[PDB]
Parts: sequence; structure tokens; C-alpha cells
Amino acid sequence: CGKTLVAKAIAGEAGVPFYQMAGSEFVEVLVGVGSARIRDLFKRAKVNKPSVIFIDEIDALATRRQGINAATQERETTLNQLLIELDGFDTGKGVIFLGATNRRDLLDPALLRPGRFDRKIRVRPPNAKGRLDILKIHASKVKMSDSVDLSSYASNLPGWSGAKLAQLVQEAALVAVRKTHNSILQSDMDDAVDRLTVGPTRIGLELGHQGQCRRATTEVGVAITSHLLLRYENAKIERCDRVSIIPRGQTLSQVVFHRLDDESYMFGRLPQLLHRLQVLLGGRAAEEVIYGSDTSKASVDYLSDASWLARKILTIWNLENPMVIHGEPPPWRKRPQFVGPRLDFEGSLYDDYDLVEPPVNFNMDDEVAHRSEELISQMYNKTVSLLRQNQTALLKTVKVLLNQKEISGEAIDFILDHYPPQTPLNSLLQEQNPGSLPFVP
Amino acid sequence: EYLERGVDVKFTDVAGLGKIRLELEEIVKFFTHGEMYRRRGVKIPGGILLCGPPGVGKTLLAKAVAGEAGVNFFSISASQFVEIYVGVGASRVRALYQEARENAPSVVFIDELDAVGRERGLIKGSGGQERDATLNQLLVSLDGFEGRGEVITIASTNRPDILDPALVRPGRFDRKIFIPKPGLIGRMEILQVHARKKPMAEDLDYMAVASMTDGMVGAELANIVEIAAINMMRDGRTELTTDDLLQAAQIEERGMLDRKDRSLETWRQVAINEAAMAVVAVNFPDMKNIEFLTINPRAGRELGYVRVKMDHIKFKEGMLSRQSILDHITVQLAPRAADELWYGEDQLSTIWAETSDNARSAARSLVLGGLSDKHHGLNNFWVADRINDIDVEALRILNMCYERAKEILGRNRTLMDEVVEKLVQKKSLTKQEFFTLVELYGSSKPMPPSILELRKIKRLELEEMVLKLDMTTARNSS
Repeated sequence: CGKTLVAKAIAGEAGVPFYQMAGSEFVEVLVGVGSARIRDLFKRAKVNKPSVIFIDEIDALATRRQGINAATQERETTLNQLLIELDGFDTGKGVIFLGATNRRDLLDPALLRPGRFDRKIRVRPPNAKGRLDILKIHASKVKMSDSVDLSSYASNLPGWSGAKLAQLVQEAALVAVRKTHNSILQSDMDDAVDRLTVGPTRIGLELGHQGQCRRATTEVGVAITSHLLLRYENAKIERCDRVSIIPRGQTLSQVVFHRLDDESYMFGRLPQLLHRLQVLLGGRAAEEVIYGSDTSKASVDYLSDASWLARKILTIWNLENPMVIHGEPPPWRKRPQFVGPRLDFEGSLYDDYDLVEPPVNFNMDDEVAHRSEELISQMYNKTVSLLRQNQTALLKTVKVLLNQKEISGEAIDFILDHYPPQTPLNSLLQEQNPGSLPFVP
Repeated sequence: EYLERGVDVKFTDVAGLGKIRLELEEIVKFFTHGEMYRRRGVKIPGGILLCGPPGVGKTLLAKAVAGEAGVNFFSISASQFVEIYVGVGASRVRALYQEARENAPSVVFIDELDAVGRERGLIKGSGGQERDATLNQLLVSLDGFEGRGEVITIASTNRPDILDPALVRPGRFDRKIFIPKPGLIGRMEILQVHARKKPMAEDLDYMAVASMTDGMVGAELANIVEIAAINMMRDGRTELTTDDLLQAAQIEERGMLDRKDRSLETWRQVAINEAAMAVVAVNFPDMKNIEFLTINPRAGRELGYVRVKMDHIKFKEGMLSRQSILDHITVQLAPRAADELWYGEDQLSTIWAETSDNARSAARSLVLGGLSDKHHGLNNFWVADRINDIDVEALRILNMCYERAKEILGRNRTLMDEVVEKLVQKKSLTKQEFFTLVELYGSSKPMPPSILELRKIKRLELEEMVLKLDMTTARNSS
């Protein structure tokens, strides 16, 4: 996030000498040398007043004495010398000391006491306008074409740090070098996006024709459920960008979902959660309607996510109205991640907000389990009923995606429009090429 | 080596002293009038130990008592004694006490004895043996053999339970003084002394600042002084007033106020949440005095908050009534009550999920805290049926608080709409205008009688019944 860059800019605008030496430079094997270096740096700061002292990664020397060699004694002596020099600093001479850290939990509360670290500033990851401005700054160093729209890249890459935007533009430059491009095109920029987000494309590494039809069916069913819920009931859910079955990184297939604005990510209502949960079982709905009754293991993770969010609706948030006495923590924890389903609508899915207690009565636990089973089963019948009403669009999208190895959200929308509900499957089956897309983007 | 120079801190430099200051000057008396002390036959108590919350300035008290005593002052960190090598710490303590005895009369100060005063046999390592050796050496140099009658040790710890009872033995550490958190006057005088070095005004009232920042240590008051210097140059006024102090305290206890983009329905939701909390709180005795009401998001809390300052004596001692908790659970459930009564049952949100669990946790703590009436308290049983029934009463208690919250919030719809509109238009509300709106649109709140009226009616009933018994004995016998 450029905290070191922030301090360097402060010194540059202030016109004062900048003293940079990281926290990892204070660790040694011999004892007492680090405190001597602290004293030397401090007195050299007191020579040219005003001046700024900056210590990068201050938590290296300021590790908390966690209660969960002689180097540790050196760390404590350096901490004692630093706190003595900080507390003995008269404020009239204007020597400001800066400390950059990555984790507040491991830093000792003694420094957080007023008189040593009076000001605590958080450096939030840049917003859409912030990432826009970082892209403007970093794009002035490399040759840029007029076809690159950096606003979409700033909006579609949430929470990315400034160094990550720097590596974005650098890998775009290296991709253009690889393609021998005279400038950064939009295709190369998107290539850098898919290289750093999901990973590089492999060469000819494909499984059998059955190992790809199931993943394609699952991802296309999830996309079709999301698009149908957007089309019919006007859900507060995301939109499909593109769906792929080309292996990238360690994902054999991927469906891309846009990230919405965080203002709608605070008051998650019951209908929004129900439609997102239907979107989660869209994969198993696809396996059950396309393969009839022989489902596979490709849609198990979505099933687990649906099962946990049903419990979160029931126990943690207590959205229904029989009142419950306790919530339960997730037995399994999967981190919020990339293109797969968002599962971060309330900040995250697998994070209870310390709303759990140990249960005493074991007779209400089964009623909670039965309520969760009833909700999951009813919701499963509704999503399978809605997806089974459109078998033509689902089958055509599966065939087109299997032929092209990648489909777009606009192509899925075109298939949905050109295939209305309740049309026979023979209309798709009489075509000269079911996996043919007559629409040109 | 361990000797410090320029110890000019006195008792005037330190505030929030109280009767402890008397003991402090008693120590000064021990350093001045000890001739008649030993003439009467009193051995001077060497061990005085200050125990209390951090940031109260125990080392500042040490400097004050050393300056008032007028003797040599030694201030040694206890962290230097523990080391990976053995024997060197014992020699350090030996040199410390030898140079203290040579510099007699003197006072020696060691802070945070919990690092080296840990009970032996709690950690299995060479550091534990070194700690045991240093503890033994300091014990011997304190009381072991004759040779000290003039050197007095002062110590500052935070947790008194960790200390070795061998150290707590009289003649080694017999005087134990607790430094409490400053009250109302103590915060006043600490703010005064920490603010004497800066130009202040004559219309500056510290009473409101002290009552605003309740339950805080003297270091926090020094911090309030430190946020009385940086934030007035944004507007550029002439002299410091109490408004800046109030805003600095508000910033410190919660966080800095940051403004972000927000829609109208989000503001309405936060407003109806805060309205639910305040409106259900004002009709209850323990949470009646709501002073602030804002929906502005702060650091760590995107919600608003309601500020109340109940009596803080019954809460600490434990004299809170059973009805005082059934009221608080209703208060925590009332955000969900407003959400259900306004957006319907099918459109419950997740903004009240932080209070809806506090209510159920409070109910669970109540039912097994002995406060129930199932048999008579009886928070523990043996058979599984009664153990299962233990958690039934908590859910019925939540249900009855839940219906009570529905009834309370349904009685007050007009004032609800009014306070929601005011909260959306102004984003903040103080006690006066909120209470004015309450008086304009409030419903009837018949207060249940306190314990005094119940005692009086029971006493008069008992007297009339006993005199009835007296006449039914007398005129039947006479």
C-alpha cells in the first residue's frame, strides 16, 4: 500500500532528511548491538533537526510476548532502548518518528500507550478512484494505447494494493514484449489480469470427454440460475461475466462473477440470501436435470456452502422467527476467494461474528437440523423446478461452451433470449450444429 | 549504574492521590522521624507495594515519594534480571543492594515484579531456574541476614495474585497499597495538573469533561490533554474551550468520525435501529438517561449508538435486580422488534444480529446465574431431564422479552416515526431535543414501585395484622 512511499513523500514535501532502516536490520546474534544502532540512528536524527525516523516492519523488533537462544533477549533490549529514547524525547525539537507495520496484533501495547505512538493511522487499500489514480500514475511510465480503459480494470479488481497494480502494468508490458506489441493493448492487459488472478493457461492438459461435460454442466447451470434469477424475480445478486472450462492455475474450470457495491453488502435480507442460496444449488440442479439421477462430485463444494449458509440463516443471524438460544461455528472453513461464487455478501460466509455458545439442551438441536433440512430440500425443489422448465437454453449453453471452451455473459443472455421457456429440445436437436454461436461480440 | 539524577518530582506534581498520599508522607516520615520510631522500638517496614491498573503512573508516584523523601533514588527495570545466563542476575541484584546500602539513606524502585516474582514451579526451563535464583538472591538481600535498616524498597505491580507468597511475607513486603482508578475529582485534578503547562481559559469547566470520560486511567486523561492541542487549527479559534475537550473525549472513546457515501434506505435502517434502542431504553429505569443519539458510523462500528450513564455502584457490587436484566434483554431484542414491525416478518435484516445474540447470552447467564424461579435458582442438576429444562427457561424468557418489546414498540408508533425522521434529517441528537420529542408524542409509562414503597406497604400491613391479632386475643380474653 506504499506506507514507506507515504513517509518518503512526507519527507520530500517537507524538505527534511529521511532516515530509512528496516526492523529486520535491528536483529542480530550478538547482544547489545541493536540498541547501539538505535542510539546511533536517534542521535544522528537529533543532529539535523527537524528530521524523520522511519522503521519499516517495526513488528520484527516489537513482537508481543506470546504465551500461547539469546536473540529474544536482544529483541527485548532493543525494545527497551527504543521506548527509553521515545519517552525521553522532548517534543520541542521536532524529530518525528514513523513506524510502519503490517499487523497490529503482534505489536506490544506499551508502544500504543500515549507518549510513544500518539498517532495511529490506518492505510486502507485504495478504492475505485484510488486504484484509478494509481493506474494513471503507473501507466505514464509504459507506452499506452487509447483502447485501454483503466476505469473497468480499477472497478473490477477490488482490494488490490498499489504494488499489485504495479505488477499488473509490469506484466502487461512483459506480455506485450512477448507478443512483440508496440504498445499495451486491451487484450494484453486482460491477459495480465487472467495471468495474475486465476493463473496461466496450460497446454493441451485435458481430461476425458466425461470429465469436462460434468464441470461444464455445473458451471453453466450456476450461470443459468444466476441469469434467470436476475431476469425474472430481479434478485440482488451478481452478474455472470464469462464461463470457462480451460484449466488455469489449479482450477479445471471457472465461472466469473462481478463484484457488486459494498453498500448492498451490509443489510443482507432473507430473499437475497435465498436467491444466492438457489444460485449455490444451481450446479446440483444442473446435474440432476441433465444427467437425470446420476450426479457427481463436481458440485459437492456448492452443496457444502449451501448447507452452511442455511445454518447461518437459521442459527447465527436468526432470520426466521422461532427464537434460538445459541449459534454454532462452522466445522469447515473455506476462505473467500476468486471467480467462484462470491460468498462474501456479509463480509464473508465462513466467519461467525463470535455469535456462538456451547449448547446444553440437545432436543432443540435436532429441530434446528430438521428446519435446515426442510429449508434446503424446499429450496432444492424450487431451483430444480425452475431450471428444469428451461432445458433447451441449458443444453444449448452447455454445447456451445463445450465447443468454444469459453462463453461470455452476453452469449448466455443471447441463448436465453433466443430459447424461450417451454420450447421442445428437438428444436435444439434439429440444428446442424448445437455448439455454434451465430452472435458476434 | 542504577542511580538516577535530577529527581525533582514531588507530591504537588502528581494528582489523584487521596488518602494514599497520607501513606506516602508516612514513608517520608519513615525517612525523617525514624529516630523516635526506633526509640519506641519499631522496625521500619521495608516493603511497600503499589498495586493497580496500568497508566496510573506508579513510577510517577515513586519519583514523587523519592523527591519528597530527599534521598537517593534507584529505578531498575525488572526485565533486566531475567536472562539466558545464570548467576549474572544474582550478581546484578547483589551489586544493586550493595550500592543501595552504601548510598544509605536511599530508596530503591523496581517495577513490574510479575516478570521475576512468579511462583517457582510454573515453567520448566533454564529461565525458570534463573528466575528462582534471582528471587532467592533478592529475598536474602531483603530479609535473609542482618545489615539493612536504612534502605527501603518500593515496588509497582499490576497483578497481585502472581506474586510469590514468600515475597508477601511481612518484613519483606508488608505494606500493600492499592491505587484505584480515578473517580470524578481525581480525573479533574489529573486533567488540571497535566494541563497546567498549556494556556487555558477561565470559562473552562472540567466537570463535563470528567463526567463524559468515566472509568478511565490517568494516562487516558493525559491523552485527553494531548488531543487538546492538535485539532483546533482546522478552524483556527482563539482560546481552548470545553467543546473541544468534549469532542476529543468522544473521538477517543469510540474512534475518529469518518464520512462515506450512503443511500437513503441505509440511513433509514440505522435510524430505526437506534430509535428502537433509545425508545425501548427510555421507558426502563436502569437505562432511562439517554444523553446522546447518533447514527453516524465510527471506527469499527458502521452502526450508530445510544449513550446512557446508569448508576455505576450496583453494577460493580452485583446489586442489579432480576427485572433490571429482563429489561436489558428487551432492549437488545427491540432492534429486531422495530425491523419486524416496520419491514414485515419476511424481510428481516442482519443489522440487529449483534444485539439479538447479546439478549440470548444475557438470558442464558440469567437462567444459570441462580436468578430464576424454576424451583429456586438451582442452576445445576444431575439427571438429564432437568439439565435439558435448564435451557428451556432461557428461550421462554427471550420469548416473553420478545413479546414485551413488540408491545412496547407498537405502543409508540408516532414518536417512532418522528424520531426516525429527525435522526435522518440531522444525523445526530442530544438529550434535550430527543426528550422534548418524547414528551410531545410519548405514551403512558406507569412506573412500578421501588423497594421503599413495597417496604412501607408491607410494614403497614404487618402492623395492622399484628394489632388485629392483638385485639382478637384481648377482647376474646377480656
